[PDB]
Amino acid sequence: ASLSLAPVNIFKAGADEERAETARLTSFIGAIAIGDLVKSTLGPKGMDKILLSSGRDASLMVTNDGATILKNIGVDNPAAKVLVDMSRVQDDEVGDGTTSVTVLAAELLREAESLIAKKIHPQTIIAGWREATKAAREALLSSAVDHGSDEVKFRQDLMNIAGTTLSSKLLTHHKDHFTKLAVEAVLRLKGSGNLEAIHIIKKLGGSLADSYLDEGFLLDKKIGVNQPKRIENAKILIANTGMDTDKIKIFGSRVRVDSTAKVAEIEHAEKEKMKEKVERILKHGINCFINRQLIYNYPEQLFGAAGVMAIEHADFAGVERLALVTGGEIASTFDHPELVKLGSCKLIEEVMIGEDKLIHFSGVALGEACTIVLRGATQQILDEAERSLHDALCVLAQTVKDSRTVYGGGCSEMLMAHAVTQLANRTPGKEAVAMESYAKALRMLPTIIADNAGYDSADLVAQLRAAHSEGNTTAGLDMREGTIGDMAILGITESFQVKRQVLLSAAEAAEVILRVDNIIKAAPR
Amino acid sequence: ASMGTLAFDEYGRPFLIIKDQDRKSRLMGLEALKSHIMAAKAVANTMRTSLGPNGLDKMMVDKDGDVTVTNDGATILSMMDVDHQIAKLMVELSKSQDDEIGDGTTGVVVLAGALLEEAEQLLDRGIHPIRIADGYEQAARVAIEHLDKISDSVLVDIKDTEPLIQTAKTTLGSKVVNSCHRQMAEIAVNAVLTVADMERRDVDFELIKVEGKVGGRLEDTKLIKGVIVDKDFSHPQMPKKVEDAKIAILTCPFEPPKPKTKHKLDVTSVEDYKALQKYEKEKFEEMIQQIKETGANLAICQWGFDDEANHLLLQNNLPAVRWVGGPEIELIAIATGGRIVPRFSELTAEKLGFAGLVQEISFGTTKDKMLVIEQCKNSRAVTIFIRGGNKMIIEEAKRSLHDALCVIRNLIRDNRVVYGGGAAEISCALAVSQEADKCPTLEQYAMRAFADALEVIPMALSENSGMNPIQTMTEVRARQVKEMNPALGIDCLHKGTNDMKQQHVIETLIGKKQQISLATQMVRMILKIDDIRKPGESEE
Amino acid sequence: DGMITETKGTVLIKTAEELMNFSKGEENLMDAQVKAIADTGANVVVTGGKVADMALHYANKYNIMLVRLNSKWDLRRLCKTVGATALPRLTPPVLEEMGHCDSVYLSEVGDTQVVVFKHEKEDGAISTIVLRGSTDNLMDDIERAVD
Amino acid sequence: GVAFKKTFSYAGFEMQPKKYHNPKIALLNVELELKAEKDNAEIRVHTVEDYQAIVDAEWNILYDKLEKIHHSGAKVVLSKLPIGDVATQYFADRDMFCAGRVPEE
Amino acid sequence: TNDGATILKQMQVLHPAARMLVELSKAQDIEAGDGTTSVVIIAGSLLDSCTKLLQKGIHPTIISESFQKALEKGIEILTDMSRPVELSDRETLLNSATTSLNSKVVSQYSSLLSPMSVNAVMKVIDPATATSVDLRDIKIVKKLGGTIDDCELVEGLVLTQKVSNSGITRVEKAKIGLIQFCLSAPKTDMDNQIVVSDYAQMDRVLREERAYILNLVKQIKKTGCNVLLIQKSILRDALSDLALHFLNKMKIMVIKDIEREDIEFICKTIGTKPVAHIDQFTADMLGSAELAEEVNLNGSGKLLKITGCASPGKTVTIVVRGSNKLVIEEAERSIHDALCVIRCLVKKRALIAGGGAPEIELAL
Amino acid sequence: GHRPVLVLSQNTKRESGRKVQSGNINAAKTIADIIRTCLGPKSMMKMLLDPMGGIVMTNDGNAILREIQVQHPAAKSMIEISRTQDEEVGDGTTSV
Amino acid sequence: EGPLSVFGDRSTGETIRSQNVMAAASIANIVKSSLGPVGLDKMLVDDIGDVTITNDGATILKLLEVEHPAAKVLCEL
Ligand SMILES: Nc1ncnc2c1ncn2[C@@H]1O[C@H](COP(=O)(O)OP(=O)(O)O)[C@@H](O)[C@H]1O
Ligand SMILES: Nc1ncnc2c1ncn2[C@@H]1O[C@H](COP(=O)(O)OP(=O)(O)O)[C@@H](O)[C@H]1O
Ligand SMILES: [Mg+2]
Ligand SMILES: [Mg+2]
Ligand SMILES: [Mg+2]
Ligand SMILES: [Mg+2]
Repeated sequence: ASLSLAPVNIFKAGADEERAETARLTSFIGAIAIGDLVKSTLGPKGMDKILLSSGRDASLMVTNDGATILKNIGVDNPAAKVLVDMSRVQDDEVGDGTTSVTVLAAELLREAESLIAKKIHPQTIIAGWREATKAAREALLSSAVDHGSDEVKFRQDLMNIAGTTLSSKLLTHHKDHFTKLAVEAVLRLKGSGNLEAIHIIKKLGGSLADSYLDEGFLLDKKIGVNQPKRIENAKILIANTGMDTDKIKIFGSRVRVDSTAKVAEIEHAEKEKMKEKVERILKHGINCFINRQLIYNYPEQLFGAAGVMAIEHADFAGVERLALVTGGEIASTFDHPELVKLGSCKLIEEVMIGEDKLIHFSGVALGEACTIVLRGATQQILDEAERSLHDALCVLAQTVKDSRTVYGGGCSEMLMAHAVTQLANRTPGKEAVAMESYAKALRMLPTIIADNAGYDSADLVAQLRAAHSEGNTTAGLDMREGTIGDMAILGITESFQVKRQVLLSAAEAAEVILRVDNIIKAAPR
Repeated sequence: ASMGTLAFDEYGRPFLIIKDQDRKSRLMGLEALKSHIMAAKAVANTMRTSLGPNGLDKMMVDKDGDVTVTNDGATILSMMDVDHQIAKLMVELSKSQDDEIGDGTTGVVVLAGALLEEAEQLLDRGIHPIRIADGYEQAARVAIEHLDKISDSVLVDIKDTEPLIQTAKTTLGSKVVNSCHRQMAEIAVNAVLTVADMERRDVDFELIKVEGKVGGRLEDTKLIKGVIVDKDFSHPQMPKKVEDAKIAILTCPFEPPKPKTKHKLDVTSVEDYKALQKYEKEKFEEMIQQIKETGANLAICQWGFDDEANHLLLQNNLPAVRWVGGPEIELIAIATGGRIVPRFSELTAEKLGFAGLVQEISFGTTKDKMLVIEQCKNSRAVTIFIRGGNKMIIEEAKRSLHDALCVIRNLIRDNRVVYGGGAAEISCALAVSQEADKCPTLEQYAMRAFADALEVIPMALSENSGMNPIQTMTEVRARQVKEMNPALGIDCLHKGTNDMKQQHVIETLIGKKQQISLATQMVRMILKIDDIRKPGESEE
Repeated sequence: DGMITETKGTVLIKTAEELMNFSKGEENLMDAQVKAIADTGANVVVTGGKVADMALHYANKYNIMLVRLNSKWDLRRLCKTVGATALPRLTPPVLEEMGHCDSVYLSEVGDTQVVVFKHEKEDGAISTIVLRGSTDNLMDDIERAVD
Repeated sequence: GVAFKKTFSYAGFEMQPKKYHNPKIALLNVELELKAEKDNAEIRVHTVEDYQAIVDAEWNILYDKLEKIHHSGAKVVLSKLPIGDVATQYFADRDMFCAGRVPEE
Repeated sequence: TNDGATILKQMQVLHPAARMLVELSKAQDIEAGDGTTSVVIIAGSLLDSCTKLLQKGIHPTIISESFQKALEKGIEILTDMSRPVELSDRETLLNSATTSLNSKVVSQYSSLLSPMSVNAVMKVIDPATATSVDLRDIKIVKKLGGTIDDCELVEGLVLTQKVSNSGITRVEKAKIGLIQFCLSAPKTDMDNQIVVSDYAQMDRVLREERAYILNLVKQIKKTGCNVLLIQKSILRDALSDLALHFLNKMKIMVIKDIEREDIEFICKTIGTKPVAHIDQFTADMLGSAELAEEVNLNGSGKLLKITGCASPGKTVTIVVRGSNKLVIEEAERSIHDALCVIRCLVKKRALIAGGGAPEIELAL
Repeated sequence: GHRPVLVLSQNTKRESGRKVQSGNINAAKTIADIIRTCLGPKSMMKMLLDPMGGIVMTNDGNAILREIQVQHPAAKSMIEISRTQDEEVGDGTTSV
Repeated sequence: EGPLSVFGDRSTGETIRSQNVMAAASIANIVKSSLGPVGLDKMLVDDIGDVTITNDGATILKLLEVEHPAAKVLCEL
């Protein structure tokens, strides 16, 4: 018998369970719903979604990113939760491929539902899918091309990858400008992978084509009252000291005297200590001083009298970015001026962006840190542009780390499906059917990509399959007109890491979901 | 059938005996026994589908909607939201099997359910449940003796780990991490063998750190003969890699000293203020100099430190890590061979730990940094780092690795093994059947019921793999009788042969003994209960 | 336990030496007090308040039996039946204030542990009746009959 | 003999040996931690030298207790009161075993 | 209100398209400052045409690219109709300001408001070599009562804070000083107490407190300062009664509770340099002003004005008056619209006709 | 559910023993005390308020007893014997 | 309720047997005080004040309201 359908009841109130058929039905329904929702936002001709929050603030979000779509949705189906977490982990690993991996997992689970309806034990499906995944991974690895040795070819590959990544997003309107921007921003990192060194500043107003990558750096902080607003040949000192009612860290210390004259003397001594600290800072021979913490009025006027800029309250990210872009050292003690390196830049001034004022660092020495100003017509446009630029930067950083690239436009999926079919044609049993379903899902990915553009997806997929079977391993979808073409010539390329991660994560999630034959829910809180 | 008694006296006066007796319920005798047997049968039938390599998983949802996909029987029953007392007994039996052995948490529940199912028919035939319990106990004694008889020994030596690898692979076969079967088994075996007291003593699990980070691939799970740390270097401009690091483990914050007793330092003049400021500055310089004098390259602190100490450490080419947890401090000290120092005044060269490589590791586009302290000389602590495509498979891999480590620990404690796949169950059932013939008639029924209940594991294994249960089990039993070979089981993987010795399906002997013992004791405890008094209040 | 000031007691430490020596001096003082109490020949100490850990340690060191009676009525009745005087300080008892008894021991009756002050003589200020029974109500009725 | 569950060991406990072939056991009712001397103790100083002396005096009190325990010849230390991490590491450095918050019974 | 951005953001619209249109109006206000209604109506008309375009069977991607092409052509046409303008031509500036104010409630007062706005913009920028206007350098002060005809263009600064030193007002040849410390009893950053164990000490405490306060006041006076502005202090008393009495007895105007955010504006206007410790309080850090007086607005309130400053800064203050609060808010919004129009004329100095001419030419 | 099981029906009271006898005798005594003062040539009259709104101002014991309503059945028996005495001989209703 | 699936209560064994004896004993105890020359009559009130003073056993059980079927057997007896 079963726990639910037993004369005696074994559960508390509100706790139930779903047996084999019911659990499989619910899991497949949830997975197919997630896949259908996330799809239609896939490929060059994919539309965006409106995420209207039901909360008190009612946040409005217009996005094309699949991970963000799946993140901000109330999900109660546990398999849908599995797919959502897959998408989030895929986003964490690499910037792109969230929609691709989610759709692939959904199609795999649809094929699994069909196979189960065809009276096939799920373990056979899992074994066949493991074999097919091995074959597809081997084929994709054998298909990778590396161009990191050649500088110009690697730069061209970076431009192609950035364009391919930005083709689906809202930035496809100015794809060329945004691709150049993203490639330059990534190349300025000099091999470092910290995207936190790249700051994206969203300023409302202006066309989306008004966005630009600043040649130096931009800071959104202020300057002291009596300090210069513009210096030339700056010698910058970046610090992390207090300089705000700075107390000696002996917490048990106190002033205990028997006259107010002594209190005044101690106050004067405190001010003298602050003045001595400011003098020690000035002994470094600096023009601009940047502190992570607050700067109070007395050190402010002390800097002003010396004609030294004092930018205050630049947070940890701010001081890290300034150190990266100028080459200075974040110092907290000033007893050894010769052990501290000072950042240098040609010009510091205040610029007027929108209705706000920012500090502009021009002619920086190192420059291994970028700021990108995004101009848009709506807040939603700015947010979506930032998300798209983040995706492009993530993919470009991954390509810089690992230079292996594969061709997009469904070419990789078609090659994987061809390899899987070749493997399945020489295997007895129903595992051959399982691998055929694997290939069907792999082919369904470019089928959905073509459907989103309104083309004859069936005919295009048949042509691509025939071309790949014949031997044309670089054939792919051409969305300029709606035909098939050479992805190498047309310059649609993707990072090998992204495609491999998509394939492996989709296979893993399909395998873990398929193994489930019973869903047991506790009483909700 | 409930509500206890209700008479209200034969004189018509009120008859109140037990507080709130009109809202309580009770069951007596055979009805209670049948209800217990039904509940246990339901639990066992639910659990039996998750048995063997072809066993399927259960998706468990807690109160907050969090989802765990698992095949571990103990976890499934622990997260399952039961109300029946016998179901709680089954859950506790599975937890007991997990605690003592670590594996076989699903077999015990199925065995107990089968035993109670046979006891149902025995009771229907008109046998006192105490007689059934005694027969079950003595049949279990016979089965345990047979298990000891048919056991085989293995080498737990470090030079040859192949039997250990096979045992770990057999343990991990039913889990989802079988896609990296041999790799996971080998890392588990190496982990257990590394952190173990050689002379058959205990394997201490606080020396094994299991960490799971999302991203990467499940194949990227690796064994680190050191410590993985969630922290990173304190100063952002500190170097990201130290070679031949001479660690300096400290539990003192790099701050001016502070007495624990309530205290007040009086400042009465300007000279006092100057002396206090000089004292603070000189304390910072002195602690940095004391750290540097030992020749250390890396400093590890537990309680964090402030800006002046951070910049002094950066300026003196001394990478440092702050806010390291106490267990992590202990693990680092054990692995690197250093000593935990409570203050800088006691820091010497001989208390410094040595690590071949200290590195900071990125995880893609996440900003999350973690620290690796590996390449130790004779590291007595080990760490397992698990990757995956989602957190759920990460948790499942964590519990599968725990199962493998527990199995290897059991092998270290006792090196005798028996061959699984239902071969041990079939041999025990045959031994019980031969013993029943010599026994007087009355206990024969109990012994035969015990044997038939033992035969459920091969039936479940065959049914889960798609084969016909009764035909396969009967054929295997006939083959075992025909040729003396207690290694013939259920070919779940369809490898062609039934000999589990050749197929390397290996289980710990003590695991099977504990399975049978715990199942028998719980079945007896349930069979001895003939009365329930629930509150029956339907409270909220 | 060592007595404390009634208004407010704070340990004002001004040097390291006083901080180091304070606990040692306090423990030495308590040990001296307990040894002075024991030097009078006393071997049973009955107190009406809590017992300090150090006091219990030093009493155990000198083989002294401790009884802690919370209720003042029991303390008064024990003083009547033994002949001792309830001293208000930890000073060693003078000869007249020291109580005497034929035997004091820890015993178990049924499942309850009791402390018995027993006189061998057929006399004394207070005599007790130990009532046994199979029910609390029965013993209460027997107590009413005794009254 | 006597057996009881392990009672919340602190950091540094895992370096203590877990087997002794003729140990001497120091049964104690002592809190071996850095703490205030008394709940009503107040320290009043007016010099940094006195501040350092007070800190060193607290450390010396704790280390004097630990050194007396070590020189008693015992190898296993049990206390009803908690035993801090400093004492645990001190005993680990001497190849000794410690356990705090042991139940009174 | 008549401002399109204000109307849109003041009412909750609850629809994603409407909220995006509100954001569009906000962005137009940020970049331009006027035309916030025209842009929204243009977007609505474009989508209304998109309705029939989609119904005709056109994918909503050909429409977007065709709209981009039309936008580029329209930008070319608008640039073709544009006429070069330089900031030296005051007539064009006045005409632009009047056109901006034509659609507001202050259309009748335009003859006073538009020259005021043009002068305010030109005061805070250099007419040559300027690329943007920081409107935060123009401070708008709203005082209830009177007539919009009573709006003023004071070239100094207006402080809403009252004068604590009652009895001394309208000091001429002011030597203003801005201090950021407190004129009260001594207090150190670390906690401090004074212990008294003798009556002589207990009297000496008050005697030395008085001496310290008197020394502070005398050192302030010795620099020649006669107007004192005190920054607002929360932890410690900014101005004690004894300090106020000493300052009053030495003929010094005292104004306390100056906000921390207004320090930059005050220093840019007067020219004072803030002082945080009495050691650095010298004569060179004082701002010289011709007059610093407090004026009453016909019983509707009191304002402090400092008119006439040696080396005046690039800041101006506009005082807005009105019968009730609503017309005052609308007058402030309209003046802001005029200032934004002049700012947009400062950068990309090109001019076009209005009255629907450029847009009907665009249509043709 | 599980409605309680009873031998006799609900709301079925039962008294027994000395209490019943004492209650019956006390009810009879109270009934007697009601009209004790209406006997003899010096008897005082009583005013009775009918539920129908009428007023019965009388000295006869039988009328007084029949114009009141009682719940104790012993009082009912007393009223019945008063009516019997009135019907049989015509007077002596207070005396009986 | 359980595997029987009957919309009603059930009692088996000594539970029902005691109830039947208790119900039968209740009827007897009603009329045990009205036996023999030293017996005493009973007073019955019919919920509307109708009084029935009787000593006959049948009359007492006729007017009583009995619910238990075992009691009804004795009352009809
Ligand atoms: N210009 C293009 N031509 C053909 N296919 C493209 C082009 N740009 C992107 N694609 C395809 O669209 C798919 C989805 O990319 P996108 O929607 O940008 O992100 P995600 O991979 O997260 O869905 C990719 O697999 C890629 O092959
Ligand atoms: N390769 C195999 N071939 C046949 N039987 C196996 C194999 N691996 C495991 N089994 C059987 O599957 C049963 C269930 O094991 P498992 O699910 O790993 O843990 P549990 O015993 O807790 O369910 C074991 O009793 C074992 O005999
Ligand atoms: Mg993409
Ligand atoms: Mg197992
Ligand atoms: Mg306008
Ligand atoms: Mg008469």
